[PDB]
Amino acid sequence: MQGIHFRRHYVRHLPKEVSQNDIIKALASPLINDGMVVSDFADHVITREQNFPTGLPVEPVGVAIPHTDSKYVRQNAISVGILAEPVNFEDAGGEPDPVPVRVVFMLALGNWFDITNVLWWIKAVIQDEDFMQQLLVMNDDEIYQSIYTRISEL
Amino acid sequence: EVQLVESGGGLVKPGGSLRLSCSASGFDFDNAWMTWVRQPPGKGLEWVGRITGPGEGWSVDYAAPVEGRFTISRLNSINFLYLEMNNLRMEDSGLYFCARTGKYYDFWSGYPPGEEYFQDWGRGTLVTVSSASTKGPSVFPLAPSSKSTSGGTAALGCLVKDYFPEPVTVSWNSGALTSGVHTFPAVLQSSGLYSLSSVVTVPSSSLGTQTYICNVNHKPSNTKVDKRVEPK
Amino acid sequence: SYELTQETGVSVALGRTVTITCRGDSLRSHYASWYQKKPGQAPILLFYGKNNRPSGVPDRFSGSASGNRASLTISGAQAEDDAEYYCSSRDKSGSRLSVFGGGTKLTVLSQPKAAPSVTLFPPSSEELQANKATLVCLISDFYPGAVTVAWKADSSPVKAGVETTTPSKQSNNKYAASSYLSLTPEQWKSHRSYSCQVTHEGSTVEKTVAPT
Repeated sequence: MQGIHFRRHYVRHLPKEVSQNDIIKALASPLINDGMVVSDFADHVITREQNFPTGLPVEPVGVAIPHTDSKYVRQNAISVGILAEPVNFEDAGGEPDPVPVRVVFMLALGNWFDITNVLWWIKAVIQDEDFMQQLLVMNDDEIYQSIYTRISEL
Repeated sequence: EVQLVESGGGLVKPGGSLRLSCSASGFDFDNAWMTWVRQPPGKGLEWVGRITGPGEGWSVDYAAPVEGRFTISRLNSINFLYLEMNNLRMEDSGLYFCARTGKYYDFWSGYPPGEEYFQDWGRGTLVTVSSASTKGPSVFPLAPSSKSTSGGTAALGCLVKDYFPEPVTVSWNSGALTSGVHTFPAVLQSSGLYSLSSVVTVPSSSLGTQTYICNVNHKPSNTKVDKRVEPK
Repeated sequence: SYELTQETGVSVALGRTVTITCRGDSLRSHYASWYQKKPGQAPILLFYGKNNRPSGVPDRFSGSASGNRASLTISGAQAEDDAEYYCSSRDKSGSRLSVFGGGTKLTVLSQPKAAPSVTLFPPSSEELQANKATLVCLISDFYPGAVTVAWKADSSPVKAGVETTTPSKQSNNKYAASSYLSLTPEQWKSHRSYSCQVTHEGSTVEKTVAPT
């Protein structure tokens, strides 16, 4: 319905010894609580990540954008994780080397026009090296405010 | 085997309205984006408009010359797509296609909102917007000749003279005779009327026993003709 | 070819390779998709995006893209590739609307010459009884698809009354056409003969009918 819901509790720092699935369940958790996705959303993102990985080997901060099928989404939402230390995602391009991910953009979008808008915003944002480093030092409020400003465009 | 079947096309006066239908089977219609496309007579494909899916609240977009006048809707419970056309113009005339529509966006190189492509298509339904009144054909027998055919065979046929608008369909012996028949594309005469011919090649030995009848249907004038063709 | 411009027409010898192009400012931001179409038949999605080919599409079809140009290369053109080809994309960078190119007619110079069959029918008795009269000349199975049709009243040429279709492709990739000469019953009964004269590649067949 064109809007993207992004709330202050959709931004979190994660503990160190978290696996890939741990991350995915933790980022999907506030989306589930808010009723923005089906209740077993994490399972679908996990299963999708295994066959179609979402790691982007960009420098200096590795990124992933895990997601699943739009038919599991109820309202557009985005969920953001900051990793204490890298966790490998497989490379979205089919390179053998894993991606040491520090920043995770979980996407729960059901509108095609919002999907493409967000993907394009992410490609731009991850090439802003100052901004990507900032994400590793800012707290949750500064991350939310920072992303909110840049996303609000549409 | 995806199936798309358009219907509703016909003769309309300029200023008039018309409602097209698109029957759809063989895929997930309820989630499919659906596009209407048209081909004016002798020209190319022209994008008319497109309706999205549930994730997009079923939004619709229209080609510039068509906005306000045309309406694209759908009833998912019966897998039907519709196109409502009002205040029709000459240049709205054409073959109207419906098409299951896919969406593409390449992450590294793409630009919002990506691109839409058309993976499945129906056969179309013909719209004629015009001042002229419908006219039914006159059907004439083309008597059997062996002059241009091979040995023990003859050609005979039907002349479907002066009808408007297209289309006409011709069968033979109510569909029982299908091999050897060639129905030629209509000519558009300097009168605005069409004429086509249909011929079948048959064994010369059968001419005295086997009766031959062409079945001409001109739906726009609600005219059906069964014409006996006999030896001369 | 408004926002997206295609070559009007291109030809290619059977077996050889041809690239057709699609040009417009929106292609600087958007990929194009490609469609084949023949008269009387539904279009067919050949290619789309960066490098996607639907299954069932022969691998001799390949798209690419550069600057404001999208292109479809056909590597080793077959006879059945003789058709119209259409490109499609956004009408504008960032637009939710879509648009087609004006289309390219691709002629495949295929098989050698094939001479036309010419069948000429006289006015039926029924048509004369309705005070009209129509001679019907049917032409088929010729190649290439160009032909000249003249009509004669006796040995004199006939200008008016004549309507002739543009040639159309059969299911066997040869062509068909038809020509009608419309006249009054008086004109039909007035002359000794009428002839339909068909010329194809410097060769002529003439068929004559007479009142009898």
